[PDB]
Amino acid sequence: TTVFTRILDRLLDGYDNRLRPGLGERVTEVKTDIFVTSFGPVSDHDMEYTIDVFFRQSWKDERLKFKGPMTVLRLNNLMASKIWTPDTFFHNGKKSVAHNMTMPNKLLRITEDGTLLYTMRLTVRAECPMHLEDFPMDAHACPLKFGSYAYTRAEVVYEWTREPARSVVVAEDGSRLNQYDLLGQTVDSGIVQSSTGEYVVMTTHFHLKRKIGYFVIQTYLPCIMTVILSQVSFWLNRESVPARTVFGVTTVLTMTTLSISARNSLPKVAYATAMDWFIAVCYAFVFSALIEFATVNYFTKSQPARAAKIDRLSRIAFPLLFGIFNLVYWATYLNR
Amino acid sequence: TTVFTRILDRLLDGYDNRLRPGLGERVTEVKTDIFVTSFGPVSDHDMEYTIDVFFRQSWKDERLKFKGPMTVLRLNNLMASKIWTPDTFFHNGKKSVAHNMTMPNKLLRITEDGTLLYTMRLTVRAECPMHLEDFPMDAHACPLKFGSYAYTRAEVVYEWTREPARSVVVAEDGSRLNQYDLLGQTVDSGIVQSSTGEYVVMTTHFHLKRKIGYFVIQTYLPCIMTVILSQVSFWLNRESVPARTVFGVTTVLTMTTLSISARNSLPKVAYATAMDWFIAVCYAFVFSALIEFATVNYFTKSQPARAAKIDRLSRIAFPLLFGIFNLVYWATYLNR
Amino acid sequence: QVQLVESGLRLSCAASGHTFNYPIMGWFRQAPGKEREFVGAISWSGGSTSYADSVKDRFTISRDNAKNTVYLEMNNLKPEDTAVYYCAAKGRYSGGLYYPTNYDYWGQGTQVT
Amino acid sequence: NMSFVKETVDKLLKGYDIRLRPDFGGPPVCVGMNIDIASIDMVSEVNMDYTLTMYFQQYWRDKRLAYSGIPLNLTLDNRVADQLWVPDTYFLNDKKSFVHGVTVKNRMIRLHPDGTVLYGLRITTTAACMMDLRRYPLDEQNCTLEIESYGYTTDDIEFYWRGGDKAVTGVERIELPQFSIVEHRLVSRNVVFATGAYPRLSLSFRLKRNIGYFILQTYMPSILITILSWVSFWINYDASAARVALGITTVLTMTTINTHLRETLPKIPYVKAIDMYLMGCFVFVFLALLEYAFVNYIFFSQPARAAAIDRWSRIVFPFTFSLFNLVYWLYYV
Amino acid sequence: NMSFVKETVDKLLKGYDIRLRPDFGGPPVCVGMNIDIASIDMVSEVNMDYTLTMYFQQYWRDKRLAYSGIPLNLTLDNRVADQLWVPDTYFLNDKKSFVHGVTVKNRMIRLHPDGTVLYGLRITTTAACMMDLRRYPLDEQNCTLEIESYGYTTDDIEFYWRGGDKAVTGVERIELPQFSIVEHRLVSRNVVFATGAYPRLSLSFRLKRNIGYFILQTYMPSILITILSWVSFWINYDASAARVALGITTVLTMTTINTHLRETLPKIPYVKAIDMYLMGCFVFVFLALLEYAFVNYIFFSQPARAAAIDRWSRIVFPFTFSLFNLVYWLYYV
Amino acid sequence: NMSFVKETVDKLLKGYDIRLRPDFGGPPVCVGMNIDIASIDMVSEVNMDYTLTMYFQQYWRDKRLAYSGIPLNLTLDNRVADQLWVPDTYFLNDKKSFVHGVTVKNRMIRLHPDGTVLYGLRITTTAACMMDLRRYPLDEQNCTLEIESYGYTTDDIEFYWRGGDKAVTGVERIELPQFSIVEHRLVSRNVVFATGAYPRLSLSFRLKRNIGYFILQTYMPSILITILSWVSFWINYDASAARVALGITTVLTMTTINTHLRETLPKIPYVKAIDMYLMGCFVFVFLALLEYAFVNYIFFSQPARAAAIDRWSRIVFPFTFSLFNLVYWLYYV
Ligand SMILES: *[C@@H]1O[C@H](CO)[C@@H](O[C@@H]2O[C@H](CO)[C@@H](O[C@@H]3O[C@H](CO[C@H]4O[C@H](CO)[C@@H](O)[C@H](O)[C@@H]4O)[C@@H](O)[C@H](O[C@H]4O[C@H](CO)[C@@H](O)[C@H](O)[C@@H]4O)[C@@H]3O)[C@H](O)[C@H]2NC(C)=O)[C@H](O)[C@H]1NC(C)=O
Ligand SMILES: *[C@@H]1O[C@H](CO)[C@@H](O[C@@H]2O[C@H](CO)[C@@H](O[C@@H]3O[C@H](CO[C@H]4O[C@H](CO)[C@@H](O)[C@H](O)[C@@H]4O)[C@@H](O)[C@H](O[C@H]4O[C@H](CO)[C@@H](O)[C@H](O)[C@@H]4O)[C@@H]3O)[C@H](O)[C@H]2NC(C)=O)[C@H](O)[C@H]1NC(C)=O
Ligand SMILES: CCCCCCCC/C=C/CCCCCCCC(=O)O[C@@H](COC(=O)CCCCCCCCCCCCCCC)COP(=O)([O-])OCC[N+](C)(C)C
Ligand SMILES: CCCCCCCC/C=C\CCCCCCCC(=O)O[C@@H](COC(=O)CCCCCCCCCCCCCCC)COP(=O)([O-])OCC[N+](C)(C)C
Ligand SMILES: *[C@@H]1O[C@H](CO)[C@@H](O[C@@H]2O[C@H](CO)[C@@H](O)[C@H](O)[C@H]2NC(C)=O)[C@H](O)[C@H]1NC(C)=O
Ligand SMILES: [Cl-]
Ligand SMILES: [Cl-]
Repeated sequence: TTVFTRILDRLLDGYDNRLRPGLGERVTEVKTDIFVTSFGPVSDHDMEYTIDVFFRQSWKDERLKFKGPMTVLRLNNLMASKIWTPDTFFHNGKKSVAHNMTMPNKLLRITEDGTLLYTMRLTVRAECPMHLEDFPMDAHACPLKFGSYAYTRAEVVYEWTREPARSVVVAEDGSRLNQYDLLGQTVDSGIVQSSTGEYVVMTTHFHLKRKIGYFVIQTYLPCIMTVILSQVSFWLNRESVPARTVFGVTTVLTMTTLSISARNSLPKVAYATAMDWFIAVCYAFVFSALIEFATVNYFTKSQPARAAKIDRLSRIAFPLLFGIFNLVYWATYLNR
Repeated sequence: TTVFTRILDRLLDGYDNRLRPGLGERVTEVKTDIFVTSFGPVSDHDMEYTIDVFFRQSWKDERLKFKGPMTVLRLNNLMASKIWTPDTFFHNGKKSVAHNMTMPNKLLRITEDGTLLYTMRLTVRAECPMHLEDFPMDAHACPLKFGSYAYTRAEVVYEWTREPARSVVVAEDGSRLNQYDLLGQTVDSGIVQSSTGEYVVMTTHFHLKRKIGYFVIQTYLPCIMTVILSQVSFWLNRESVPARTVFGVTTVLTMTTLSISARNSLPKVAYATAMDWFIAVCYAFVFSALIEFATVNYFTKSQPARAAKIDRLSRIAFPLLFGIFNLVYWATYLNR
Repeated sequence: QVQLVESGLRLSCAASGHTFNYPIMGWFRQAPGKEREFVGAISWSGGSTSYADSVKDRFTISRDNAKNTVYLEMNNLKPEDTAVYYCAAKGRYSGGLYYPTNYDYWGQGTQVT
Repeated sequence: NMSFVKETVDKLLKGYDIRLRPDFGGPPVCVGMNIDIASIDMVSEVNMDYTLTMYFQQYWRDKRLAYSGIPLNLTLDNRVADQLWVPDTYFLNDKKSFVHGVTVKNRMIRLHPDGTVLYGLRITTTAACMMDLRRYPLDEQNCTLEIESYGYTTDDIEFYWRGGDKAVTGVERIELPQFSIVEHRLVSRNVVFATGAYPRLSLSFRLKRNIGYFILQTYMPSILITILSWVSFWINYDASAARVALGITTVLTMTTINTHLRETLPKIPYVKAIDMYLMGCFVFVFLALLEYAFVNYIFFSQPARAAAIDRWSRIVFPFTFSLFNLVYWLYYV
Repeated sequence: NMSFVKETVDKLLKGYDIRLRPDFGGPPVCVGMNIDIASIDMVSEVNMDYTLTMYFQQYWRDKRLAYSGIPLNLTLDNRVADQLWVPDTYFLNDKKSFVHGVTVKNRMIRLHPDGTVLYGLRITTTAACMMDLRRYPLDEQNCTLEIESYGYTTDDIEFYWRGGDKAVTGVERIELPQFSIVEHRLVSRNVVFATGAYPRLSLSFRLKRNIGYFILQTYMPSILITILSWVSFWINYDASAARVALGITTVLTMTTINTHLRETLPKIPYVKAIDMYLMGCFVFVFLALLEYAFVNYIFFSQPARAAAIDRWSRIVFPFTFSLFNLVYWLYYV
Repeated sequence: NMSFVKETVDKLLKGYDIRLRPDFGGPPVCVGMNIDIASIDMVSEVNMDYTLTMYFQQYWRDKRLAYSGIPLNLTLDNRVADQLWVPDTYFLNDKKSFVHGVTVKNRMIRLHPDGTVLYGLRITTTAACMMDLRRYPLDEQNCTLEIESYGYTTDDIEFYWRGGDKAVTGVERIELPQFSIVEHRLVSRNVVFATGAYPRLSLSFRLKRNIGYFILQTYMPSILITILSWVSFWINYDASAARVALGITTVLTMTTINTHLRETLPKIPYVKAIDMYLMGCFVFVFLALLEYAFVNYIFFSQPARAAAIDRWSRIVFPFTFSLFNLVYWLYYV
């Protein structure tokens, strides 16, 4: 018992945690890996995503060699507060949490040759800039970039602890996504420059594909059926003026209700998505059906042949135009 | 001044704040009182309430007995971090705040014979399990239980500083309730049992009664007038088929709008509240009025006498049944 | 940029331009043997008013946003009021209210005696 | 010379007992207070509170800190404040407060040769304001901040506003889009609790709500719909479909307006002026539909009576709506 | 004697090494665990989590803390927990946790003469629960809590449920607004990560959702509107305005119900059982309006055929709706 | 040789007094500042604020920290920042700020041989931006960030931008969801309070709102409903049911659009431009229904006059709507 106490005390005897290992002699090489315990929710409104990780770092400090009955000291996390650790941070992190229940979720292990393994459990909220011009048929590539805050490329470098594709590992049951599919990930490293100098950065991209069935059953089908219902009016008798007027104006009101409801699920961007174009075209079709009835009713008592001709041509023109629009719209946004 | 510094240093010379007063000899006795400065908002959705209090505790510690020019030492709150204090906690608390601006809102006072008075200012969120079957004619008894966390009844007991009804005092202006009336409170003490032993618990129940005017002017009156409107249709001519059809269907639409609106303010529970039963009965009456018109219109051509009889008897039956239902409903739910 | 003009006992200050970045108008008077002295200040929006200690109950400041005008009416004039007057605009986070350096855009002088 | 200043300050802090107030065991210590209001960020009727950002300055004298030989008012680093005695000032009606802490803690300590301490904080505080909303949206509120000593009674500490009515400044920096500050007041008094008597300062504001938005957004739609419901009286009584459609759709439009205004407006669960107005308009459109129902019932056998009822409705309804508006806008204004 | 107890307590902590676990370099230390569930707050489908408040107790042995001569179990002030070794237990699936801290830290340390340590905390933790809401609102969920050691492998520490299946208490006392706890389960196992194998305890509940609220508020209105859609078949096909008004207003009412349910129900963006039911109702009312349009097209040239179609619709529509309901409720129950 | 660096660092910090600024009692210390903007998240109109993430770099010179013999720039562990004097910089118009602390305090201390200190922080700040929404959604805003010294007046500290107009970087890269950044500006000045004169730096942005979304979503539905309202003039005046249904249903649709567009738009209660446009459209549909009321009342005895009124309305309503649009789009654009 006292043997290990004196080993630790001798290790900390004269140690300066303000100085990085190899300072003035070499570059502190830090190896990193990530175990994603769960890929959390993605938010379109805030343009961000949450991810829960075991973040592991490993390096070498010659000041921390020892000889004893054991080869590895698997110490308390508080010991990590007494030695030099890397100042890694996430370049696009918004508000991250280092978990602290019931104790600090950190582990430090020292090997007899001076190798440090340092692991912590984190929850990271990260920015994901999204282009939403294809909503709700949009795919995204959310990044996660980390590196040293204060140490330039001539002081600290980062490597992946194994092959870059095998260093970020996602758990099998760890996917808290309701709206997206996590297709895969790409792992890379690079160099960034800024006003303070040159830094190493490590990057992981998570590719996400949105699932469309909810919007098909909630917006697209009701809008299509309301447009078909509006075009059904052309088959009613022309002498039934109140019936056709009520049909047209109540269909317009129904389309207004549907457009209002579908306009609240959209992300608040300042351009037109695919959903917006679909809704606008459906609105135009219903409006034009009512205008067509007005025109037909205007000629029923002076030129009945013209009114019959307009009705019988509209019965073909409107469905054909709607079908062509649907073919074009789905071919454009589904083959993309 | 230096005299009081000497006295204070002599009090803490050899003092052990890890041990309760009279450990191993007697039972530490703590006398408690509460001054409620504001009974904050009650939330039905979260089943909780807020309350702001001055929490006062008093006990005896002979280790802090002194003698000097002054009988009482009104010390700074930091002194309370150097002596033993009770570990009182609120059993039904959810997330409380010990106020901290601009300094910790604590006072410590030491009488010359060794009596400690320890007071603090707290914002307590407590859980109040509500039975919302009679909503919005429901009365509630929201509890507040506190006691020792680590010391069982053989070590620490709690008592009210005076007669129990007078030991919890609510301020005259201290009421932040919008939809409730604070009728009164009852004060009690008892014993609770957990896997770690037997503990003393001090309890206060606050009796609340919901105020009904908002729901009457927002839900009950519009629904009653919609039902009366639906029954007004029986007096229109049977020949005006479009008029009566529009009347019935738009009254159904109005009832649907009213019930959807009233659903939002209703708390989410599995069971049916009183408001739900009222809304369902109104909906059934409106639906039945439309079905009655359909029945009358069926016989308006082949058996006109039967159609007239159905309309004439409906003009009496529907208002009578709605009045009977209203009488029963209000008699049941008002003198509860 | 806010352009301030004066009119006019009564004085009127009328401002044009980005009068939203400079929500506070202030009146100052300059004496030959002293420094500039604060007289009063009026908010363009809320209409709250502040006055100097020696001009209370004699001078009054009001505002009509319809034409972007702030008015200073002067009553019971005394010989110690012989000074050249100015109207100035103060930014939203420009600091204290009694200090002429905090005011960005100044009007033209005006003699009153 | 940095060394002489450092040794002077070390001497001042040496042998200093933080647990004892200035003049402990003697006369009470007097604390002067100033407030410079940066903003009133929010006023909430749902939560019944308001958020206030201020610079809060306290002034007192401690003879133990009197120093000589340095004729300069020592502006010390904020951390030194942790080593001195400060008053235990608190706000009785605050729910959530903090001292701003970027990039450093927004705290200031300044010392003077005679032992006078100036102590400044930058504080955002949410304070409870209990609002009587029975006249909403035509209501006037009064919101207060209460400043008290938590531990020291009137025997130990005394408060005052430093500068009289010029203690609180920056009132003109307040820009509430829907309110407008009418008047602010300073009050000094004592408050008695079961533990003793404590000094109290109180800073209060009077707020007047802006009615224009509610007139454009809440009253005009209802007025126009109610007027539209009177178009039925000018349509011939044989047109059952037209008049029935007009009446029932005006009822539906009023119901939609009320139910959506319930969601849009802040959730204040009791009856206000706006609720009374909307219920009155709903009653009016309901009565118009009822009038047509009666006319349609009797028009077959007594056309003269039905025509008379239509003609009298054309006058009675606008006149009664004018009277209702007159009474409402005279009572609530 | 207080002096004797003080001497014993500060003798125990004389050369105590908080950096080393008990039996460091030897066999693993066995930690028993007990849980008392005080409450289970809001279960969330939008956020896919549940909040749980518990008394969490850990029991272990530390021979360095054995004492003699004091025939009592020493309940110490909770702050002494900062000077002892405690296991580094954590909850793998939790998203936000805190120990309650009013009026002190809700923490308990009790020592026993043979060095046995009892360590209690009161924790409110928001754990993550994956939901399968495909059958919502007729769904059943299984929500867990995963207790694990962070630093120490199975060579340094081993967990167990102290008391077998009675280790967790208070579950039967729990009442949830929308669910009912069918069963709870305790599991002990090991989990291997790239850094080694760690002991794991699992506490799971099986929640079943209550349907009465939904059967009353999200199914009956749609059923009633669909039934109302069939009223038009009993009206003569001559009355074009009546039947068109009825059908199109039924479509509008269906749309209103669906779009307000979309914003009332939790926003879970994939298809569920309620969505399929509402879509089926919408299709039925759309088909009734389509049927009237077809009959209105042909009733002049072929009156008997239009009458026959109306008469057959009077039977076909109720029967097909009953069949659709039967299939739906057999498949989802 | 780490021992030499360690002894140099210990020598620098031995006898160091953090309570006294560099050149205390002498000339002021000049602090240069740089900012690297990383994002601007949410420019809110309800709360009138915006969130900004930045790298905030401060530069100054302290001769107490000058070292010799080490031809390097000493990047030290950020905890050493707690052992030096740093400026008391604060953002004068912030509402809630923090310094990121994962995985460690996002902070950098770099020392140079002559005593030059570079001090870096990574800060997310919510900052107030008062907005004039009287032209919403055709409005342009100006949002600032104010940087000041909380405790030191201009007799002790001076501020300047390091690099001139190149001081702030990353502004061009910013891409706001609803705005576009037109110009950013850097200002240096002095500000006088009752406690003295302080240096001030000011970073401002000018934002122009994007309008195409509102054109497609907010204006066109109202325009289409208003155009649909004029269809009533082309229906025969004897068709009471059709024309009344059209008018009252267009009124209901306009009301639905207004009530559901108030919720979508920011909930800041005062008048705007979109409010005026929507009220104009509502008045137009109301007037169309009133015109039918007139025509229906007159046509029984004077058919020619009623036909004339309809024929004139067919021209007057579109013409007056075009005039209203012209005045509106010239007054606000
Ligand atoms: C919510 O959903 C979770 C799954 O996500 C369910 O949890 C599972 O619960 C079952 C029990 O119902 C668990 O199965 C049991 O596991 C025990 C531990 O297994 C580990 O250790 C053994 C050695 O001791 C290894 O061999 C094994 O590979 C594991 O590493 C076993 O001891 C249990 O054995 C029992 O069954 C076998 C036959 O199958 C008998 O021979 C035994 O005598 C004994 O009766 C058993 O296998 C399972 O591990 C849990 N999974 C997880 C991931 O935790 C919850 O039950 C569910 N909630 C509810 C309320 O049902
Ligand atoms: C958003 O809105 C803010 C206001 O709320 C605008 O900020 C103003 O910006 C202008 C510049 O565009 C600032 O004006 C400049 O101030 C400089 C500093 O003045 C101080 O110091 C001088 C002494 O050096 C004192 O005399 C003075 O009282 C101040 O204390 C001046 O040096 C500048 O002068 C330059 O222009 C003038 C002509 O105008 C020349 O004569 C000079 O030689 C020189 O070239 C100038 O006056 C103004 O101070 C800012 N106001 C505030 C409150 O900070 C933002 O610009 C706006 N955002 C955008 C994007 O437009
Ligand atoms: C009588 C008794 C009646 C009873 C009735 C009962 C009815 C009951 C109800 C019925 C409704 C059922 C709806 C099911 C929807 C499933 C969608 C789906 O799986 O999509 C998949 C493929 O889909 C695609 O790739 C394209 C989808 C859009 C196609 C739209 C075609 C419109 C044609 C217009 C022509 C106009 C012509 C006009 C002519 C005038 C994609 O899915 P995913 O991306 O993997 O994500 C989905 C999974 N999720 C749920 C997790 C999100
Ligand atoms: C041209 C003419 C123009 C006219 C314009 C007119 C404009 C008019 C404008 C506005 C009108 C405003 C009215 C406001 C009413 C508020 C409610 C109220 O009274 O509350 C009071 C009591 O409340 C009760 O007791 C509730 C139940 C009352 C009985 C209801 C019976 C309905 C019967 C229907 C039968 C149908 C039969 C049909 C047969 C076919 C007080 O309650 P509180 O203090 O808020 O809280 C108390 C709570 N507590 C009691 C639980 C403790
Ligand atoms: C100190 O704690 C020990 C261990 O909990 C107590 O011994 C237990 O006493 C209970 C009494 O009901 C028995 O059921 C257990 O079997 C005992 N266990 C052991 C290991 O002895 C002991 O009584 C406690 N001391 C005091 C004074 O309460
Ligand atoms: Cl997601
Ligand atoms: Cl309440």
